[PDB]
Amino acid sequence: GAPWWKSAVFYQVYPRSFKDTNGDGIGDFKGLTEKLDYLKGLGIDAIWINPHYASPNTDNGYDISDYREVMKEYGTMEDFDRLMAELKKRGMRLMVDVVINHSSDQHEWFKSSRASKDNPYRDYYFWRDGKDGHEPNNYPSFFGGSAWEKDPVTGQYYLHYFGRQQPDLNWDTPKLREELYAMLRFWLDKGVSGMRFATVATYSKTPGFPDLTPEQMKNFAEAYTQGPNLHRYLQEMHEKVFDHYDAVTAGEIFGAPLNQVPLFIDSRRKELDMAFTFDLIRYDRALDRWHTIPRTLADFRQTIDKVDAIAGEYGWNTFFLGNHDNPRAVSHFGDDRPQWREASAKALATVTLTQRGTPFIFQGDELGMTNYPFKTLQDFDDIEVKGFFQDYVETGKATAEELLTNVALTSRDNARTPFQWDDSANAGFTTGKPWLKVNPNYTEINAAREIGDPKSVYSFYRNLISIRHETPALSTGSYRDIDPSNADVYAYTRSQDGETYLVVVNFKAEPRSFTLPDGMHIAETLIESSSPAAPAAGAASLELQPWQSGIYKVK
Ligand SMILES: OC[C@H]1O[C@@H](O)[C@H](O)[C@@H](O)[C@@H]1O
Ligand SMILES: [Ca+2]
Repeated sequence: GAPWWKSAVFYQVYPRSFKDTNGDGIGDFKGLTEKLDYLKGLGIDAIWINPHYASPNTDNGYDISDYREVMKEYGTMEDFDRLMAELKKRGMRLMVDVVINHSSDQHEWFKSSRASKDNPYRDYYFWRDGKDGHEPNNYPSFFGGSAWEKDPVTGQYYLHYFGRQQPDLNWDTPKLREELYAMLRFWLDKGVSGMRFATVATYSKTPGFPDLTPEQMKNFAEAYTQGPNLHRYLQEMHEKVFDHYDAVTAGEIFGAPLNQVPLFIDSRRKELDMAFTFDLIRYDRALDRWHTIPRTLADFRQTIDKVDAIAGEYGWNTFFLGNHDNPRAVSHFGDDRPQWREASAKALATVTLTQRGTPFIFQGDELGMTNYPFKTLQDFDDIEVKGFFQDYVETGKATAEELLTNVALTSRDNARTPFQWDDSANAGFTTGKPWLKVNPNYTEINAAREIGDPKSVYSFYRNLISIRHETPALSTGSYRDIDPSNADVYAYTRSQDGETYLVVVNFKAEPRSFTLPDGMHIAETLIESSSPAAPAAGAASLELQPWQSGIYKVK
């Protein structure tokens, strides 16, 4: 048999932007709880929530100052326990975000660590003498400037791959790893069903902190995933924690070459259960992470093909076209112009729900939400954009307008604008002023408008989730790309126990044709989007409308 997580459909909730119930403009636990009937109705089996722990929010939850307290903004431990209970009444499961590559610089461990070199917490972090009058080495940070920050209290620099207020935790220190395992046990003892591990591939650092080479410097994210003790630490965490619970684990494998992914997910290695990879979501992103390189569907499917292959026989992949760190799915992979937004959003839904692996739908994508129309750099909240400003504008490599032009298409903030519930003030997200502006298209794009409409993007996701739930080959069946070279129509099969399904999606806003492979004919049409008529039983070919998608049982 296959674990519940292999045939589950997950929904990712970014609490901060899902539903606010007290008018401070920030979503909270009570709002999410209020909306569980909505997600149950869509057909969601489990929810992954972004960090919900006490945090100064320099990186919206990913800078944790106390791993055993809930974030003040989201509510209390009681609201969290109530979220858990309400999910359970509905047979739903909760996956929480685990951030243990680093903590906030307000965590008590860090306040202690920085006091002196002999403090019992000194080695919970990485402290090192500067070199040749400057930092310990040339490591850059993802959020700007050096990954090393000098602390006058002792004269040494501490390590921070991410923000200056997100010091990296030292996994080479046994006592620190034991503190981390105990923390995990605290949440797992509360009944949590899954854990998503933030930047799980950077836990291990390189002994000696040598300078990155010129080449390594072009893609430093990759070098940070090459620590020598990485799998040893993940195997220990598994042996000491996960082997005693029934929780599914999912690693955010940020920066690692795809060839290394199996080391994290091969069930026999006893590390993680499934992977979140970045090969597809960043397939058209330049190395500097704020420019886009044009790509075709051929690149899209070939990437998916390579990723599916890495899961081999004992690994498992998650599948997603969107999350809180990337531009909106329909805007990024589809066509968000008014005339094609709904049609392309439905096509992308068909792709997402028929991929081999566990699908994660990001809040709002089921409604066809789009990127946001940023007008000035001041319209972004993201610390990452401030880091691009520091690294490229202040340095004269680019102008503020160039940064604006490009980052509008790639910013994480595109996925963080308030969820569009209805067409009331601020789309019903809040009675106050939203922490991030609501997209003006909320008047045409909102859940209340779509839930009662048989033809809406929402209803289409809902029917796809039902179809996937009733069709085993669609979750655990094999996957085969029919033609990796085709840049027009994405076609593939899913098979299991003699049943084979065909998925065909036109990625062009023009009619196209698709001829089934020799000896294959349509048997039944499960569903189609943007189609005036289902093909006839026995069809050897398909005529497709712009952005048409469909799932068919073949014979
Ligand atoms: O904490 C650093 C980063 O970790 C990633 O796992 C999260 O998805 C990002 O949102 C965050 O900025
Ligand atoms: Ca609130």
